Amino acid sequence: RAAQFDVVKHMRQDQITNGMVNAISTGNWSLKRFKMDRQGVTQVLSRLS
Amino acid sequence: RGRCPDCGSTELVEDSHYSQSQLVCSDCGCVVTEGVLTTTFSDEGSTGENEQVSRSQQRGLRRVRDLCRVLQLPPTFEDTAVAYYQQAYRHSGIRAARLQKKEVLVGCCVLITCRQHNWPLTMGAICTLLYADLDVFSSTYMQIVKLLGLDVPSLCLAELVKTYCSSFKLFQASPSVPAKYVEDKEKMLSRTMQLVELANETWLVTGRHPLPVITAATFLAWQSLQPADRLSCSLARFCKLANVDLPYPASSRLQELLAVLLRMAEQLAWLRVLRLDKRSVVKHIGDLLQHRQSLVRSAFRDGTAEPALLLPPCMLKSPKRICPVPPVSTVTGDENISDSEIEQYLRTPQEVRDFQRAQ
Amino acid sequence: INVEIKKIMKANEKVTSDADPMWYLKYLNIYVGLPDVEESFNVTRPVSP
Amino acid sequence: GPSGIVPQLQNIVSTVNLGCKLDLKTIALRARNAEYNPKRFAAVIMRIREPRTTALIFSSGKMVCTGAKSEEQSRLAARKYARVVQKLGFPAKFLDFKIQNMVGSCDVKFPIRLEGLVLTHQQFSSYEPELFPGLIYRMIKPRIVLLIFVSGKVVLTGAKVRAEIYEAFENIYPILKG
Ligand SMILES: [Zn+2]
Repeated sequence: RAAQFDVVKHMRQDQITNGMVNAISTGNWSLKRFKMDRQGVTQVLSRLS
Repeated sequence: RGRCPDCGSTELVEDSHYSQSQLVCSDCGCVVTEGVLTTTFSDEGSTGENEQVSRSQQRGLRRVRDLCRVLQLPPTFEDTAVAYYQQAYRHSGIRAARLQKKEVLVGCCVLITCRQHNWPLTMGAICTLLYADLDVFSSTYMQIVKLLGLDVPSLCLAELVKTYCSSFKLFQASPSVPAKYVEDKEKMLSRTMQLVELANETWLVTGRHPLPVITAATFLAWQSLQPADRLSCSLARFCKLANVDLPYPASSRLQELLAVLLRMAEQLAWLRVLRLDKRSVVKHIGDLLQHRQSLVRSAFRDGTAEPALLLPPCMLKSPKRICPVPPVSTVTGDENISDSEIEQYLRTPQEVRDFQRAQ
Repeated sequence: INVEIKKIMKANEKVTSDADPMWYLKYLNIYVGLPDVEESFNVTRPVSP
Repeated sequence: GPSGIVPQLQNIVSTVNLGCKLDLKTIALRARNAEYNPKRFAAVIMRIREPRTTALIFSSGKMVCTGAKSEEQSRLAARKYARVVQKLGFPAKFLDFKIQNMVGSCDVKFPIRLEGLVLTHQQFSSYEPELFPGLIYRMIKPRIVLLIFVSGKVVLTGAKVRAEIYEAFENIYPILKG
């Protein structure tokens, strides 16, 4: 553009929330920077007693 | 099958005693005497067919998605607005229009979408982002709506106040707003609702921008909840503490409502005895609002089923004369024209040369 | 939430332009507030777990 | 019948062809009552004081006249413009005059709440006070657009003939009477 862009037109918020909630709900991650993709990390809390 | 063993069954429905699948039929209270075993799926592990789309068109789609994610609102708004964008991107003029019109388009689509789900929003919030201008996007909006002929609700008066009033910083203490400025949201919002209900029926809102009305109502409601600490404030002096900007027409609405309440007050002796005015009436509205409907029907001159006029302000000024019958007429435009009038509209050669010298 | 995140933010605190030198964006602090529920009117309130 | 009032006429628009090609620069130079911008536009603009109107004359011989209160007033103004062009030396002639547009207005002497109109005539009604205070009504018979105000005042546009304006008025009367 002939005039400067303002960051507010592009700075969004949902990515962090999506990553966090999916990561915790599914219980499997992809730490591809650290080359770990562990799974089975989280389990439902039992309530039999 | 179809039939029962012989006779007139043709329908099929399922029933089964125990973990089975048998085809109920209904000429005999039967199962078509046949049944068949349902076949099903699972224990392993909405279309594709995605068009590659024009490059600029998908650029537009990317802008669409990035926009409404500002509102961090349900993705369904995203998806339906995108569907509307595809519906719109089917016309030559839309394709040939300059990209600024497309940018304002990606906002008007979200506007209509939010209106369908009556999600509160206002033009300014959207247009602060798109580098938009009132003429540009308003004309584009009219064009799109009248092109597609889509129905869409209007901005409900009470719809916007809920989110607007919650945006104030009056509900907790701060150095800008000490306790004498702090106030409870419930009381003021109830007062503002009781004020806007007065606004429309008094014709105040029709044809006007509403947000000035809301601003004046909120300012006066906040004042009158603790006027002794608040009658010293002012519109701007207020709005700056909560980081709010105010309309210039807010003063116009304030004058209108002050006149309305001074008209209201004279109907009750135990309010008339105080000889109320602009300075004092603000602290008395808490008493007036308890008898509002009684004040109205003692105050309006229009006592017909369908002392002061309960008519919109645009006529409260009174016509200079009340629209006598217009002079519908015709003329004999076939007459000969006077050449003198025609020649007077011509420059002399002297004037022609003067024009040449000046030019 | 109290300390570690503060260090993570500190470890990466500025982003700079591709052009227009000295054009950069800077974080100075990070906050988490306290739990609340979003509403369809761009409004919120606290809610018990 | 209506409530004792029939719409006034606000403006008139008409077209005539002078029948010959014109040098707009010559017309601009010699016409006291004309204005032209040869570097920007292909027609000259002229004015006359009675009938108080203006004419837009194109180099290709087409013309658009505006400002009259009636079809005959517009026709008289067009004839006066044709005479103006004639005395400028061109072989201008008065052919194929056609009235193209007509505007009118009226008042009903009682206020109208536009919200009911928009909520009951959505398919014809537009009401965006944040954009323009008045309500717009797209009438289909005759091909007329009515602009409505809370004051009870109404404006009408799009008519080729006066009968269209008055038919639109008498068609909208029973609706706004509700
Ligand atoms: Zn049978």
